[PDB]
Amino acid sequence: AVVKCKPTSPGRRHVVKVVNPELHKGKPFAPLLEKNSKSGGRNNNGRITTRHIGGGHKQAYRIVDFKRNKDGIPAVVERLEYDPNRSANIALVLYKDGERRYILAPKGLKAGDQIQSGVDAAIKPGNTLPMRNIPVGSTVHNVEMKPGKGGQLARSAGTYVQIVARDGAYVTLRLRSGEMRKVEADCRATLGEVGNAEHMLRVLGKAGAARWRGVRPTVRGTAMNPVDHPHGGGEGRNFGKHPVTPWGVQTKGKKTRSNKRTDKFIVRRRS
Amino acid sequence: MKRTFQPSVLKRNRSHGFRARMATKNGRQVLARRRAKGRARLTVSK
RNA sequence: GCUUGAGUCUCGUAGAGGGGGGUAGAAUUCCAGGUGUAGCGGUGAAAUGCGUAGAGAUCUGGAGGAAUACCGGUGGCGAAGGCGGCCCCCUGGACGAAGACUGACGCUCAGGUGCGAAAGCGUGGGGAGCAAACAGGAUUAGAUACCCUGGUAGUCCACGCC
RNA sequence: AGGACCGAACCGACUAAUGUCGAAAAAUUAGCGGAUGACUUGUGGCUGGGGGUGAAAGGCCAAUCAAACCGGGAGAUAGCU
RNA sequence: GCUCGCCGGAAGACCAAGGGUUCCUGUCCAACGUUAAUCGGGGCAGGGUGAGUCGACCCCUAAGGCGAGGCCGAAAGGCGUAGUCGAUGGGAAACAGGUUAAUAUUCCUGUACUUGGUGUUACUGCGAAGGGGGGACGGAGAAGGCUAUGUUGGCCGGGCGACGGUUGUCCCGGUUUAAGCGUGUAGGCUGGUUUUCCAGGCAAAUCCGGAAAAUCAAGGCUGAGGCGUGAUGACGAGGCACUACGGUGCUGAAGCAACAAAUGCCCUGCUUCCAGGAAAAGCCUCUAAGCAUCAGGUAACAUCAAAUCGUACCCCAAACCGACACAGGUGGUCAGGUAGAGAAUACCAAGGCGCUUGAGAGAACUCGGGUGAAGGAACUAGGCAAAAUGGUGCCGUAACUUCGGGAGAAGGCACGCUGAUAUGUAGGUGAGGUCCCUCGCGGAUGGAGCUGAAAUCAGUCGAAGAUACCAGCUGGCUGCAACUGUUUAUUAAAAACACAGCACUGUGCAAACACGAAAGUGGACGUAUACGGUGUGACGCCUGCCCGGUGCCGGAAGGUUAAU
RNA sequence: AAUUCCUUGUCGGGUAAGUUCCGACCUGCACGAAUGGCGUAAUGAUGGCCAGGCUGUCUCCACCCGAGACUCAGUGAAAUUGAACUCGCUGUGAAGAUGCAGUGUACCCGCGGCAAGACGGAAAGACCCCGUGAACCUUUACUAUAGCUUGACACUGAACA
RNA sequence: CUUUAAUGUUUGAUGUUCUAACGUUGACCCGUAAUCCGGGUUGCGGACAGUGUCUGGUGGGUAGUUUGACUGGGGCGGUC
RNA sequence: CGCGGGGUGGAGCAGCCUGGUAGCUCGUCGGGCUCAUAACCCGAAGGUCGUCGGUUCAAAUCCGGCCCCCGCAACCA
Ligand SMILES: *C(=O)[C@H](CCSC)NC=O
Repeated sequence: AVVKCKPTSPGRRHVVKVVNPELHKGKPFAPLLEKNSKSGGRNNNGRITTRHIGGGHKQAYRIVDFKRNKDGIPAVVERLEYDPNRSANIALVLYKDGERRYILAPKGLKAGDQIQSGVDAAIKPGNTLPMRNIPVGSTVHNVEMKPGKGGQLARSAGTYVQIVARDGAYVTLRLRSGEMRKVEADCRATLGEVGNAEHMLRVLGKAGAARWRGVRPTVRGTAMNPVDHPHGGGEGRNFGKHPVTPWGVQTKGKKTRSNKRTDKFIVRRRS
Repeated sequence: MKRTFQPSVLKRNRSHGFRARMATKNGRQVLARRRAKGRARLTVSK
């Protein structure tokens, strides 16, 4: 729900808090958590590898299973859960044999819904199946690349992968970014489309918002002096060079698609 | 303002310690030199 | 009080009436491959453009978005605007039949409310074709027009405004 | 609810005066700005010299910075004083 | 020693940190103190720091460090697993009184508590680097109930008072009490219990988790404070007694009620909100490899141990940092009375100081301020400096607008004191009595006492009643920037930067990018509604034309074209 | 106009008086549509102009209360300084003279003051130039190089179309 | 000599398949309670990718330096 | 103070670069189609190639003086 807060104070006049009334009003399943100390974007050497990362609220990591390695065992989604890590609010699911777990939540999935992980399961939003027995032309998510890696694609809110066709042994997929790639039929695709689609409607209104999430401010290149950035200097922002990354590499039109060990996979590159 | 030598014996001994110098490569040669000059107080402590 | 006003119930009839969810075929375009080759396309004429890096044409497969040939009718429904491939679900109004029932419960209505083609506007997707603005080539005394070749918004979808 | 207002502790440092061999190698005095926040702060760690860090001034890196300090090249070189 | 004055959210009292005997006592005056000095943080000499309960060491971890093998690297060496270190974190247990020149939650007296060892008796199955619960947690906000604590009164003790009144509704001092134990309330949380079964928790399982049955409606967990005990005890004003005239011995009344009230406690609560808020061990408990005449565990009891280091003093400063006995800086805790909303401020209490050069003079001038005739920005680069407004309730308030605001817009009225309404109201709190009872810290009822706004009316004092400290100058046109914010510490605080939003582009995960000779990491245990780069900078209306040049991307037939 | 050189452009408003300011006219030396254009309530220790209020800022200051300054006693620096019996003036002069010439004036020596000179003291001028000096920074300055990227040889083989 | 044609033969460029090199930040097991690592089964790619050497291009991201003189001051202009 | 390019019918440009041949649109004269102009269709005339000298078979061309024009100069403490 695009719930806009009224314009009381400046900064508050452009806030869109897409809140949710279906999550559990309380602290989550304690056994399925583990600490998560952000390193602020620094490697072992200690030098800032990635810029704009520092500060932010402390978070606790909920170990979410993507593999779904339990065939023929019924499960029930007891309650939804807000996640500090993903954009996809995970759902606390209880397997009917006495073991609770966390998994991404599909579209119209509500509390108390029944699912099952395996080849035996029929078609219903949230069911996971080894891609072969899935209606060729459906919509899935959390597809594994390596059959056993766990889960690799479309894991964020509102995303979905369309299965084109199963020719031979490789499944032709279609990502949201239009890059159709061939992956073997041995993987596991969870049917449906990732829930909480109104995530991309959420604006943060204030500057302090992006900061308590964890993102440090970005210092533009036309402001930095020539000694610290390729662009820079000049009396009145005398810009006039070619836009590059702060390390010389040209941006705004430069294919760094340098893989070659996976071009056999990619069929149709970004349209 | 705030003068620049805050007294903290821990940090005085963490990165200036006998066990701190004698640990790494460079540190030992340093301790070699202070002995080499014949200085009494190698790296000040208690 | 009554009944020739109005309204209602029982059984049936026709229908592009509206909304929501799927599905179907041809055609256009595009991607890839096989065959094959100097023109294709366009116009009153011509040129831009496309083409020997091998198009168009042709065969096969695949991915698409939009609108539904014939049925189609000064034919139908609705308050008007407007709405047509088929199927499912929810659902509205009109009409007929033989009776019963309440018994003037009505007509219109400033203010007020709602609906309301297209175009346009906001958020987020979709994007085949078509196509303002725009560009090039022509016409022209000049052509920011009529023509043609390309082509963005938009056109389509869900929620709102006008 | 609030990067909300007034305003102390707290922190910062816009104006004027005094000071400039000062009380102080940038402070005090009388007023200011913020003060539930992008807040401040104690204890303790990590990133180091052609490198660190930077809400980006070529500022900051032990009163020292368009390339720190210390030792070694080195009694460097000077058509100069 | 007697007066005066200063701070009193400190210039007071205690700790961490860090200094290292600066603490106390006796003695000395050259050198140190910006003056003298029989004085002292100076010199010489002697003494002092007492712990099972405080901190630390110790058990256990976080950021992160080291790190046998390992991957890798000219060498040095780098990263990293098992492990092992590392608090500002979590984990067992004590308070009051008295004493010393200097120390005491440590000494002494009194009253209590905790973890382990061996042994005794009676029962019972116990047992891991393994599993589970707990530990274990965010921000803000409102509310109920109490305490620390204050005040009045009562009572006890003393006085009735050097200038007028003062045996009375007068005045002064005191009215203090913990840890532990028992009870276990206000309040909050949660449905207990019994039976059976199970692809679950790397295995096991009675522990947890799950699904069906069953009986009944509570049981249990947790919990400040009060009340009793602690305590016919300690302490206690004032007397009683000797002076080395510094102080010591002895004795000892009252010791309660009531109201008000914390940021402290219940609360490591409750409601709500979203940015979604450690880990491990101690503890309780189940079993594995197994061991059962055993070994161990549970309960009661006796006895023993609880080591080592620090403990002095300074601790918002003459003892730390600043070369100084320096108008600077330094984290945390306790923090009274009146006025006041208040931790502001002003005056005081406890307590501590008068800043380690003074005595005269009152000249110019400088500096910090007080006041002013008439005028009131004519000053000047410019209203800079000063001056003025300044509080509470209420009335009223425009252009504009994103419909939040603008706004405390501007501009105004009433404010002291006394009495009355009413021997101090509304409100708040609330004993005794009475009744009931699933009998306790109970529920209604009842109203003494106590505390105490404000409104109205009348009268009166002064020039003035937010009389002081404290405490906005207001409005109009307009550029720039959106705004809060950040910045050249030590000459520039803005129009510069950041900024939410927007746009392009790169990226299919061993992702691009980045640090790194490599390994390994960050990106992210994220994955196209995601991450990285660049550019502009909210919102609203828009964002035109040029692909010649440069760069980038696509297409590559052909020409040129290195090594081989 | 944070942009307009010429320039105090032109007309009007405010003031007795307006090189600033406000609103427009376009002749834009040399605005311009994300190195964004035009408006913008709210906000602002921001830049500029105007009115009121209030005042010593000013016409023109005056008095007063303190801390220094002054004296006395104790303690006791500092930058600077070749040597000094250390006057003005006219002229000359390495070109503005305390020091030379001419000339007038002037008892020797303190203190309280005030700042015209000693081209006063403090900074081996930071301004300009020179030095076949240095250092960072830019690029279609010269030459290399990390990285990225092309291909060949090697680790690297065997079949058929 | 040219145009062509069957074959023997000598090398090369493509297309596809295969498995042993190799990769494997796929699953699992053991060392071992150990997300490092090694090896073993199996799966997925595949003589690619990656790395060494030679070499062409790009290349201020980085580094070493040059960047004339006279000049009625420098600079602009001019000249040598 | 200099460098670069140019000067071609009435307007303006081709040709120059790399030596033997001077073109196009409008305009001028005029006719035609129209009741009239414009427009249009069509034909012809119109060029000492700024000027002089040199050179070779031939100078618009290759070269050297003079004159005219555009951009930059008209400085900084
Ligand atoms: C010119 O007068 C010159 C300008 C100096 S700017 C640092 N001033 C003094 O030399």
